[PDB]
Formats: sequence, structure tokens, C-alpha cells
Amino acid sequence: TSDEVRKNLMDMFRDRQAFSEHTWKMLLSVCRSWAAWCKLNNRKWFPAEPEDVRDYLLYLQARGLAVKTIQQHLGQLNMLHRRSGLPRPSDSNAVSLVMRRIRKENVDAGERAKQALAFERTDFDQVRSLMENSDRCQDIRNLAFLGIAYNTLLRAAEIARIRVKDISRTDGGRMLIHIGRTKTLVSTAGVEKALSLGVTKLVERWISVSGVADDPNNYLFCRVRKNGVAAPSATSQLSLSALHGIFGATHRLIYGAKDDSGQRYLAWSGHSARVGAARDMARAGVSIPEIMQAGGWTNVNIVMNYIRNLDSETGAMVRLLED
Amino acid sequence: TSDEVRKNLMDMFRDRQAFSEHTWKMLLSVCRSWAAWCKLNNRKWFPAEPEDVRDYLLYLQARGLAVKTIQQHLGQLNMLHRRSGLPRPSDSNAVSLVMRRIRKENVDAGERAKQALAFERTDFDQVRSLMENSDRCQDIRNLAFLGIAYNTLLRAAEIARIRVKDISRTDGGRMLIHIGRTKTLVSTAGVEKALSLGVTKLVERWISVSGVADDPNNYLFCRVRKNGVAAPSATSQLSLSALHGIFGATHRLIYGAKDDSGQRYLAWSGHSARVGAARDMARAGVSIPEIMQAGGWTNVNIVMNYIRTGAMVRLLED
Amino acid sequence: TSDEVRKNLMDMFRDRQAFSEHTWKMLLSVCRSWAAWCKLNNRKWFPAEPEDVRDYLLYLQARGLAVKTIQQHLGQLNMLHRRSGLPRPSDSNAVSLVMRRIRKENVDAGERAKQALAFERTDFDQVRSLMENSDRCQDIRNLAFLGIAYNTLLRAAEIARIRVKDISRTDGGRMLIHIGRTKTLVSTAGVEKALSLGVTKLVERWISVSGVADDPNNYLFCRVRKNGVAAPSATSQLSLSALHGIFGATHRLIYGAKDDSGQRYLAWSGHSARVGAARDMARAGVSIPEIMQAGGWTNVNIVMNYIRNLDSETGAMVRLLED
Amino acid sequence: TSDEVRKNLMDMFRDRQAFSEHTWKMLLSVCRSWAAWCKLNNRKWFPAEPEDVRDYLLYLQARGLAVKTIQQHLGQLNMLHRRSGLPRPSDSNAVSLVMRRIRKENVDAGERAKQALAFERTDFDQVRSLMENSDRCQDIRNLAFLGIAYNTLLRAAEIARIRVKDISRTDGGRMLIHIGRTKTLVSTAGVEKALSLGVTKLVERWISVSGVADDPNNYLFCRVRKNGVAAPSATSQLSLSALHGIFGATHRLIYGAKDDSGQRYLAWSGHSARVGAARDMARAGVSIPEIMQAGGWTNVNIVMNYIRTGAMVRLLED
DNA sequence: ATAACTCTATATAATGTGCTATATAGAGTTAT
DNA sequence: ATAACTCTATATAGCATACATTATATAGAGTTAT
DNA sequence: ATAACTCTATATAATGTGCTATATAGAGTTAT
DNA sequence: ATAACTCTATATAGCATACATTATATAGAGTTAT
Repeated sequence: TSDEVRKNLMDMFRDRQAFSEHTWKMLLSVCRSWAAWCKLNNRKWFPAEPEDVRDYLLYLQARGLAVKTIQQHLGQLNMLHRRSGLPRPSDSNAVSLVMRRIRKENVDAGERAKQALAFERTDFDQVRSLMENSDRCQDIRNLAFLGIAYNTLLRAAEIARIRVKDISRTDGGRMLIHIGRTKTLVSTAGVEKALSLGVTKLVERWISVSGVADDPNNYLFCRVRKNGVAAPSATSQLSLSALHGIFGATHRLIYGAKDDSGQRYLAWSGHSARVGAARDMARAGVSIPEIMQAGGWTNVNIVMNYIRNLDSETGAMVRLLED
Repeated sequence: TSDEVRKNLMDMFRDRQAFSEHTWKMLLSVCRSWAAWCKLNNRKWFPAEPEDVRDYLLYLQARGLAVKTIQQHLGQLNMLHRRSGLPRPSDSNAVSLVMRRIRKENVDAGERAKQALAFERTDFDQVRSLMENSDRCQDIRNLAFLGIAYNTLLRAAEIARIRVKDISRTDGGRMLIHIGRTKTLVSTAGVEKALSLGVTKLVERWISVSGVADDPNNYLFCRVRKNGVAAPSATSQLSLSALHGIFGATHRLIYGAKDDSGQRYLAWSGHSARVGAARDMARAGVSIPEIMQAGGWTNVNIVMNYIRTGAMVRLLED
Repeated sequence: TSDEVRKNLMDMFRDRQAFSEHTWKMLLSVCRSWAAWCKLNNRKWFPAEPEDVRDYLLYLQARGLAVKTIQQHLGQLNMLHRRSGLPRPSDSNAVSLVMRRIRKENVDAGERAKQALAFERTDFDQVRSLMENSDRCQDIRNLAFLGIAYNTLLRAAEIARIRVKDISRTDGGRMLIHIGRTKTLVSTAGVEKALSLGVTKLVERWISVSGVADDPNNYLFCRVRKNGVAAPSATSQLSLSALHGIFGATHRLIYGAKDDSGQRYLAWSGHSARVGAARDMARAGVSIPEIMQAGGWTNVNIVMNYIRNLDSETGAMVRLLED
Repeated sequence: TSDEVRKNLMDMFRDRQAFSEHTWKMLLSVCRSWAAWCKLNNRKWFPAEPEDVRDYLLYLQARGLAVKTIQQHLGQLNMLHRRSGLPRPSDSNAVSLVMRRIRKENVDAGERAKQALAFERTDFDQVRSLMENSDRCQDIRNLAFLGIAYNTLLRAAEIARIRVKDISRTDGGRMLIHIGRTKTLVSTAGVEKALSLGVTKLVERWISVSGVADDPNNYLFCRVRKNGVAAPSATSQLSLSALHGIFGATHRLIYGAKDDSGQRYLAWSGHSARVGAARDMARAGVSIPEIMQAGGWTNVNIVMNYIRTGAMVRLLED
């Protein structure tokens, strides 16, 4: 079915906007890896043979990769074949059995899904107690950022996407922000966010120095060069990669040099403040709805994963036992 | 074989009644639209060719239609085919992928599935405070309808199906409405919707002045002519466009005539009370399970967007 | 596949205790009906042809039978074929479509599932206010019955199955009864039931007159002949059919002669007292667990169908509206 | 072909690890029992003949085995076959129907699936009031185990899998136990079970006197010898028969030696605390949803029989 | 002449069984 | 030269559409008892 | 010699993805 | 003769196992550091 398959991949290329760029990136990434392994192991990479895919999955595990990562591989390989008319590796008894086995084997060696390191009020006040005083342009900007981040629980991409026009001024000069936190359709279109007398002051400065207010198609956050000189733009926002940096560079300021070699959530990442505001909100007995919403989350099983080591969430059994 | 297909479809038309009348209306509406696009481009309408279907869908999207209508067209084309015993247009990559792309391209340019303007307690109470005083038959009917809509959360289509024989009472004197079929259920079990003492009265007055109780099998709701005379029927229902107009009329009453925009949902509509009651209940702190039994829902997902605090500014301001 | 089918039905006959006698009865009943219709309509009854089964289902509906009844037919026909190696009528597009259609059509003409006519406290006191005084042996017995029935919510079959040994004597001479209300395995084995100072007195008499206490392998309830003379037995209980009669004969005493011609729950049936005690228990805000259990019910959707026209159960919306 | 079958099964043995070790133990235990019955009656053990399988099942039932064991045999025989790529013995009327008949015949003669004797709060409190005072290592271990069992509702198999590295604290100073795999779940997500301040102490004392914290990857629980010396290990777990004996020993302590009957559940067992805690929670009025999060259950059915009032005598006595 | 529909069309939003018992009218059975 | 990014590519955590109907939304054109 | 296991066996009870983003170390890019 | 059933057969309301594992229950036989 070479002509069938040819037609299929042309279909795939013609309507490639059917998937997100990130999806294609991961697809490409898995194929390069699978292909490179087939080459090294003398195997045909396309179509993929059950037995070869199985050996690979084990090679992935022996590489000490996580279950969820091995899934992404299988997943990408399955889609490739499903999208080129060939049988999916998953629908093979040897790949179904081995994934199952590897899954069980890994969870039984302590495979732990990780999450972001909480950036809670305790850290906000702390970093605040360390920078509200500096005249450093990148220090005032970075303070605003973690101010917005923490206050609003907005996704990093949403903080970047922001523009000066998107900012209002409420009760006692408080601030508000017309946003958009939904990959649309049956959801919301936007949401509007408000600040506190605290982070409203922090941002004020950013505005004051950045001088960004000058061209309102401008974005609130912009790069700040080594001379401590900002650089507005209405056509370019700060890279997610940078926002992640403000978080990491900040953990370092307080905790210093990368830690316990090995990686993954060693410092605060872009989701830390959301993971942080959540617990705090839960720690003041707020509401899961007030929260779930407060962060735009739609299907709770995640928020809960965040507030799980908290005493509020201990469980009916501990309640009973402490009569 | 073209022979089963002639049969499979003939077999479908034989028991058309297994499907909503509105399912047929859309199937034929779609086939019409499609066959017309095929006739224009010199293409075979059936069986559909994946590439033809894909050009059609892109044509729709170019016509500026909603992602939801475009999907409606595809789903009808998929039912025709599948129930024919053939393979679904969606069964091919050209179609599968193009759809995703149209959605993605549309919803990444804004587009959102809208929802009706909410009709909540405050709205009810205001309309009632004004209409309560009318001795007009239309007014008494409309008010009773608006109360049931909001009280029960029933869909218009379902309220129009209420026959007099369907009402009963709790011992407390509250009206009970038996509900057979619904968008989400068709059983001899059905539901029993309880009205408030206030809404029960509103209904009682409507029955009284209308005479719909003359025949138990008469529909609860009917037309009332310019001379104020009702027009009860056991065979014909008050029309779906009528039930819709009660909602826009009422809204016209309080806020006046609607925009020149030609947009949808500029006033209340058949779904307004369902959406609004849904959240009045959220606000009231009702339990999602309860909010669910209200709107007869069986999952917990529409409930969810119908109502998407200052919790953080409060935590920060100490 | 005549030899295959022959083998299949021999299988069916060999292990026929695989199903309850009632099941076989209904099977036999449906086949007789289906067969008689095929004869009258010149059709082969076995195997059943989609088109013929479909015509039948419609004939069933035009007979004005209920949806649930038509299901029982299809159901029995499906099992026959499934249990003789032939295709099930259900797996045919014409029988799937027509059942669906007939279902919808019937629910849209007012097809109402019925249930038992409640035998609530109000009726107990009433009938009690009318018989506690009679010296009639069948009147004292019948009073005990509705006493047990109502108090315990036991299934009719359970009341019949009772034996004198199965009765104890608690706080202030109250009575108790070791029962069994489960078609076993992962359930209970028995349950023990207690009476009130009321129905404990009522039953006492039964015991006194019936003279049943004389041979404890005896059953509490026994037949009472026209001379008003009881007849004990340790090997024969009162027929469910009789117990149903005590209920019906009783409604008549209060409401007289069968009613509104047409049938189904016109008087109290064997389930009336359970349907009755339930609402009463719910009307005193008892508990669904206290109840569901009180009647042995395991999966709530039914108890609720019983307490649905009650003001307690009105719904969050009426609560809100009455602020 | 006999050729796929040789492969399908070879393929299963290759990745035996996809299944619980206990799944293999039973598969082989069953095949043993079956093959032995086949050898005795001059029958082919594989592939199984429906009629042979049916005689086997009736043989088991004649041996007086439980409906549940008989089903275990059939289910193992069905897995062998199905995972072989062949048809299941259960796939034939002879087998399907005989099973139903054995159940029906058995459960209509009494037979009930038993459940462990309950170990509730009162039982915990009593055992603790007595054992609390022991300075003995065994006693300190057993008490800490019994507390976790009851607190967490975890299965023994799962508690035996707790490694020191797995414990953490709430800020309140309560022990948190991370739970990877369970009878009902195998994910890198797993659960975090919180102990009470009281049970945390009990655990702390056990860790302290045992030295299991010498190696984070050491299992929480281990053997303690006659001389009171523990025996921590990162490779070997305290045995399932040991965990079971803690329960019977404890019970022996309070009520003395068990009947001569040879029946099951005459004393507490690995499941006792799960059953009892389950109902302590019912009594306490806990919410089934909550009772569910307790015992990690995802449906709502076992919860239900673990605890099967005088409501009517109260309504009647006025 | 018109209020108040109804109809028709396209456009778009919203949502989720198989075995056993029970009810009941009828026919049959016994003892009074 | 580097601070301060922006990109790349991979590891992994975190969602969200697709199916198959069934209904609503609403303007326009026709209907009928006044 | 033995307490306190462990093992082995049969017997029996109990229960429930595919696409997109994010994290992060690295390599590349500009302006200071 | 009938009251008082018991059976039959059908209409219909009301449940509850089967799948495929994965675990527990527990006695007996062996193990090892004391």
C-alpha cells in the first residue's frame, strides 16, 4: 500500500495545521529518536514492527526515562501509523503487554510524577522583602512579574501576551486586566483580572521605569538590557523561556546555585506561583470553585494534586481518629 | 453492494420515527446543501468522496459558518453514509484532518460557541412584578410559561409537550409536572417536576382563564388570539417559534427593541431560564449534584460553562 | 447448523437450572406467543427473521402492550437464539431501529411505568380502626399480616417463609424475627426484624387463635377456612397469590369493588406496604440509608421513585424560589 | 494455528511481569489442578474441550469448593485460552450455563462470600491501651502496623511495600505516606495517605527503636527476632503471612485461642481494619464519597456490604 | 386589517440490559 | 567580553476534542379568526 | 532449642488516551 | 354450593451477575540467628 501511504502523508502535510506546532515538534522528535535507534539496531523504522517497537520501549525504560515519556513515544508512533494507514503499534499484543509491564515495573521502583515547586505567599513576601527597595530596572520589572504571576495565577503565556491597553484602574486605584485564558470554542472568550494595593504598586513602578506606557499596543513586559535599559515593543513579547528565567533566576537569589543534581522542579518554574496561590487560597479555606476558577482550571483532579500535603485535606479518617 | 445501501437507507426511512424530527430536518437540510454544491461543481453527491467532502467543508468555512454548523454538515454526511452501511467521510484523513484544521483555525481567530442571555431570579421577579397585574389572557399565559421555564429548567420543546392530564399535586398543594421525553431521555419513567407555591398559582390562573382543563389530554399551553380568546388543542402544540417569542417579547418589554446588529442572543430566548436558573443555583450554593437533578443533566459539563470573586486581593490585603 | 443447534438446545436442557423457573416460564410464554403469531402470519418461528420479528414487535405495540413488555419479548427471543447459536434479533438494524422508534413513540403518548399503591400509616391505622375488634379468625390473621408487612417492609415471600421458631421477644415483650432477604453470595445471609407494641399485639392474637405455635417447624401464616378455622403446616406456606389477596381483599373492604376498569395497581398489591412505610419513613425525615436498608433495597434509584411526589423531595429550585 | 498459540503464550511468558505475581501463581495453580484432572480421566488439557471443562467445574463443586474458587478456576482457564488467541471455555454454552447453575445451586443452599472480622476504633483503642506500654520491639512494630492499617485502610500487601523514603510530613507534623501501586491502581501518581498525630507517634516510635531509617530505601516494616533485634532490608519485605499473623496474634491477645472449627475469619486478618474502618466511617456519618477516598475505592459497591436501627418501631410507637 | 400565531429554512448550541420478580385475571381444588 | 536574551530539542506534566444525534435561534413567508 | 519468621500451596474474596503544554539544559544572538 | 384457596399464564416492575484480573486466608513445611 505504498501509493495509499503516499496519499496519506500528503494528506498529513496538506492539512498540517490540524495539529499544534508543539505536537509536530514532538512527533518529529520521537521519529528522529526511533529512527536513530532503528539505524543503530538495523531495523526498518517505517512501518514499525511490533517486535522492534517493543525492544525500543524497553530501551527507553533502560534509558531510565519516565513512563509518561515512553507513552509519548508510543503515542507518536501510533499516530504516525494511524495517519498513514498502517496498523498502530499499540494494537499489537507484544506492545500492549510490554507497556503494561514497564508501567507496573516503574511505578514499583518509585516512579513519581513531579509538579511545580510552590511559590507561595511566604516566598512572595520574602522576595518582596528583598527587592521592593532596589532601583534596578530588571529588579523592579521582575518584582512586578512575580506580583502579577502570584496574584492572578495567570499562565506565563498570558502574562507575556499582556499589553498596556489591557490594564484598568479600580477601587482606590486598584488595577484590572482584560485577559484570555482559553483555547476557545465552548469556553470563555476572556476573563478580566484585578490586583491588590501591593502588586498594583509594584507594577506601577515597572510602568514608570519601563516607560512602556508610551505605545499602548505595547506589552506590559519587555526585555531589560545589561545597561538596565528597557525596550518596549507592541510586536514582540518576552519569550516564555525568559519568564521561566525570572522564576529560576529568582529561586537562585534566595537559595543559590542549581541544586541536588538530576533535575526537574529544583527551583521555581513558570507554574510555581499558580501552584503556590492555590494552596494559600486553600489554606485560608477559600473554595474549590473559587479556586479552580481563580486559576482557570476546569477539571479539579489537578488542583487537588496541589493541595494534597496540606492539613486541611487530611481525610475523614484522621478527623474520626482525632474525635 | 449498492443493493444493501438501497436497502439500508430504505430501512432507515421506514422507521424514520426512531429519530427526532429535527434529526431528519437537518439530515435533509444538509443533503440539500451538499447535493447543491455537488451539482454546481459537477460532483457525485453519493456516495461522497472524501476529497469532495473536504472541499465542501472548506467552502462552508469560507462562507463564514460557525465551527458548529460545519460540524453539523459533516455529522449528517457521516450518518447518511454510516447508516447506509458505507464508510464515513470522517473515516478518511482528508476529512478528519480538515475538520480539526477548520476548528483550530476558527477558534484561533476568536470564535466561541455562544450561549443564551441568562434569565435569572431578579429578571423573573421584575417581569412578574410588572405582568402580575395584567388581566390579559396572553399576559397570564406568558407569565405562567416564564415561571415554569425558570422553575423547572425544562426546555421549551418539552414545556410545549405538557398536556393537562400531566399535572398533579404534592400534598402541600404544589403543582407536579410529569415529564416523559427529553433531549437526553425517552422512557416510560420520565420525571416529575415540582413547581413552587408561587409558580403553581401562576399556572392555576392560566389554566383557569384559558379553559385548557376542558380536556385532560389538551396541551397545557396554546395560542391566545387578539381578542384574548385562547385556543386549546389536544393535537396541536403552541409552536416552538411562539415559545421563543415569549422570551424576546418579555425582554422587549423591560429593555425595549433589540440592536440593529443581527447578532444572536440580544434578548432572552428559549434557553435563557435554563442557563440563568443554573447559576442562580450556583450562587445560592446549591450542590452540583442538586444543580444536576434540576436541569435533568446526567454528566456535569454544560453546567460548568453556564456560569464561568476577589479571593486573591483579599488574601494579599491581609 | 442444525446439528450445532441441536447440541445447543441439549446444552440448554441439560443445565436448565442455570435459570430461575420464572425465567423459563416467561421464555415459554414468549415463544408460544411468537409461534402462534408466526403461524397465523405464515412465518417460520425458528430461527426468527429480522423482518418477521420486527412485524411482531409492531403487532405487540398495536396490541397496546407496554414498552417494557415488548422488551421482554425481544429479550426472550434474543436469548433463545443466543442460546442455540443463532444470530440475535437485536443485532439486526431493522429490529434495533424499530424498538427505538416504538419506544419513543410510546413514551410520547403517555406510557407510564406504574408502581404499587402506597399502603401508608394512614391506611394501617384505618384498617386497624376497622378490624382490631373482630373475633373473626381470618380477620385477626389478616390484621397481623398487614402489621408485619407494614412494620418490617419484608417481601411477601419473606412473610410467607416465616416460621414460629423464627420469632423472639425483646424490650417490654416486643417481638423479633430472624429472616433472609437475599438471593445470596456477596450479600447478607439473614437480617433479624423487630416489631412494635402495636403489631406485636396483633400477631399475638394470630398466634393465640391459629394455635400455630404448636409445631414450631410451623409457619406463622397459614390458611383459614370458611368455618373460620386455621390450618397449621410446617411443610406448606401461604401462596404468594393469597398474600396478594389479603392486600386486595383489604382495599376492597375500605374502597369496595374493583375500580376504574383497565387494571394495574388499582388496589394494594403485595408491595404496597413497602412503598408505604418508605414514604412515611421519608416523611419523618429518616435517612435514605436508614430506609434503603429498612427495606433491603440496595440501589436507591427505586426508593426515590417512591418518595417523589413528596414535599420533602421537591428540589433545590423550589427551595430557592421560596427563599 | 498451533503456531500462533505457541507464540501467543510464549509472548505472554516473556512479559509475565505485566501481571501480578499472584495472577501467575493462580494461573499455574489452576492449570496444575486441571491438568491433573485431565491426566486422571484421560483428557487433553489444552486446548480445553468445553465438555471436559464442564465436568471439571462440576467436580470442583462436588469437592465442595466455594462458588468463588470454582469461578477462579474457570477464569484462569479462560485467560490461558483467550490470551493464547483461542476461544474461551466460557465461550461455550456447556460452560457458561454450568457455571450459572453451580452458583445458583450453591447460593440457593446458603453459601455466602464471607468478609473479614471487623477491626474498628474500639478494637484499636483497646489493643493500643494494652500494647502502648510494651517496650518490646515486636510490640512497638505491631502496634504501628495496626495503626496504619486502620488509619490508612491500605491493604497489607501495600503497607509491606512502604519504604522509609516514602514518608513525609504535613506542616502540622502528621506523617504522610506515599502510595505507588495498589490492587486497583498502578501509576506514577499514586496516593499520599495521612496518619493521625497519634498514629504518627506510634510510627515514629517504631522507626526509632528499629533503625529502619538507616537506609531511606529500606522498607518501613521488617522482621524482629526473638532477641528483639529488628532486621531491616531494602530488598526483602516483611512477609504477607507475617502481616496476617500480626492480626491474628493481636486478636489472640484479647480473646485468646481460636475455635477448633477450622473456619475462616475466626480472628482478625489482613482485611479486618479495612472493613471496620469502612463502617466506623459510616457510623460517624462520613460521606460515601469520603468513605471512598478513604479506602481508595473508585466505584461504590464493596463499601456497601461491609456494613449491612428501629426506625419503624419508632414511627409506630408515636 | 391585523394580532398573534405557524411554517420553513438555514444556522448553531448542547448532551448522553438480561434475568427474576410481581400483578392480576382466570381456572381449578377442597372442605365446609 | 558578557548580560540578557531567543531558539532548539527533548523530557514530562497537563489538558480537551471527536461521535452521534437532538435541540435551539430566528428571520421570513404564510394563516386565520377576528 | 526456638521465636519469629518465609515459603508454598490451595482456597476464596474483591474491584476497576491522544494532543498540547511546560521544564530545562544547551546553543545561538545582540547590544553593551 | 361456596369461601378460601392454589395454580397458570401473561403483563410488567424490579433487580444482579459476568469479565478479567489482583488480592487475601491460612495451614504446613522449611529457615536462621540466636
